[PDB]
Amino acid sequence: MDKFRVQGPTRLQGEVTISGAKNAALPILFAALLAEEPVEIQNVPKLKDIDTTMKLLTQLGTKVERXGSVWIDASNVNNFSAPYDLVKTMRASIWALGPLVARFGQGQVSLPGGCAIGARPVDLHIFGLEKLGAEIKLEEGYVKASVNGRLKGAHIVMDKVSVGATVTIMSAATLAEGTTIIENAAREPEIVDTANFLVALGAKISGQGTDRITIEGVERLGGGVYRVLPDRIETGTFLVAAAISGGKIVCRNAQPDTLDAVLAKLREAGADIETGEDWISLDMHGKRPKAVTVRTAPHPAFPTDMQAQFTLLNLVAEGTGVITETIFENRFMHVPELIRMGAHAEIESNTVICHGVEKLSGAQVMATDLRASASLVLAGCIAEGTTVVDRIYHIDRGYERIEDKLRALGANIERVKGE
Ligand SMILES: C=C(O[C@H]1[C@@H](O)[C@@H](CO)O[C@H](OP(=O)(O)OP(=O)(O)OC[C@H]2O[C@@H](n3ccc(=O)[nH]c3=O)[C@H](O)[C@@H]2O)[C@@H]1NC(C)=O)C(=O)O
Ligand SMILES: CC(=O)N[C@H]1[C@@H](OP(=O)(O)OP(=O)(O)OC[C@H]2O[C@@H](n3ccc(=O)[nH]c3=O)[C@H](O)[C@@H]2O)O[C@H](CO)[C@H](O)[C@@H]1O
Ligand SMILES: [Mg+2]
Repeated sequence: MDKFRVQGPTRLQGEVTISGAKNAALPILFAALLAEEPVEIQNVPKLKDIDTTMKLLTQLGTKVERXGSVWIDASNVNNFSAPYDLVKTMRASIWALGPLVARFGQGQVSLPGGCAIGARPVDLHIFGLEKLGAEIKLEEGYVKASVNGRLKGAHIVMDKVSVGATVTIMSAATLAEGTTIIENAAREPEIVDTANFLVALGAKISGQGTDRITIEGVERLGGGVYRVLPDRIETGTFLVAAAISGGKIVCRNAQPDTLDAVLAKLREAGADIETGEDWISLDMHGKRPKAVTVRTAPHPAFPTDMQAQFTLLNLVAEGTGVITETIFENRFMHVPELIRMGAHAEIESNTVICHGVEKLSGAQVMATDLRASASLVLAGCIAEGTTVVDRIYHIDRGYERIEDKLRALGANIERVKGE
């Protein structure tokens, strides 16, 4: 079982090329199920989640190929069920439900059980589909959606702001009969890209990025070539990494207007931030970060995907910092791990109180979150001594060659094959 052997402290410095967003390519790939023609998706990150989604697509009859881009061919989808064995490793699998029923009149997807980050029902998805005409049922764990002919456009208002359910409703609405309006929709950059992608295929969508997305059903979807946006999370992760190490870094292949909250939080912390059309520079000028307060929430607010990272930041910052989760009240696994490393923190419900310390100690930790767990690696880079990160399989899910990227920064990280 893979593991990380990290040794610090280390002052991160240098250059890094941000990969395509993981959370953009996922819904985009699932969206390709609709495409009736070959599709070329560019800038796809090399990561576990992508492997999983590619494999899933294959199970449906989709022709798949890959390098920097992914070659998708759905012309011959012959299967409509996403197997329990696969969904149980990636809840995102549910993304195949809407496209499948929207285009085929049918589709089945193992109903996702629990997740370590906490409660994550998919109620909004089904609900969203029913409103479109989908006749949905639950057989032996499988979500069975079925529609007689095309789906009908409807006026849907969302109980919660949900990236997942917005993509489900949006995507399926492209092939529906009539007009669909998603009120109280997610405004995540990844939603905008999934829509842009869809539009490129010949779909009719407006309002992407706003709280009101409008979809105009069409006959069918062609093929084409789309370019996935840069991963905002990766970037924020790299930025934080430099910011907690007194680093001086540059971000290539970026999109600054997706980090406003992170960017501002960083400046607040005390870093020197400059940005360009597709780049972002950060220089700590040899300074220890200043504690900051964070409140996760739907974009464009602070993203929970950066939450753990910022928690780390506060752990070694001067002052009392506060992190409050409003998206995943249980996304704290990292804390007890970082505390093993000499960190001081208190947990009160969805909030963690931070007490910065002068140093961190190398020790044995355990990853458990495909994104929060990165904080663990970041921790080992600035901590004193050797940190062994267990279960890095998590990180390989949301990070393309993370050790390589870190290494190009001066990090003393090594991958270990034998448990
Ligand atoms: C971890 C990762 O990233 C996830 C987080 O970044 C999250 C940010 O919210 O959004 C997406 O998951 P999500 O599941 O789609 O995100 P919500 O629907 O927005 O969930 C936000 C809140 O909404 C509740 N909710 C959601 C749907 C529903 O039907 N019912 C319902 O109650 C939910 O349980 C939360 O309490 C991301 N995953 C992907 C694959 O894109 C990762 O990289 O894998
Ligand atoms: C061998 C090992 O040590 N870990 C494996 C396990 O990682 P993990 O053990 O990290 O977990 P997982 O993703 O299977 O489960 C994460 C958490 O969710 C819970 N959960 C998960 C799925 C579900 O349908 N219901 C549910 O309740 C589970 O009890 C655990 O607390 O699985 C992965 C695929 O998923 C890989 O095979 C990992 O190598
Ligand atoms: Mg899991």
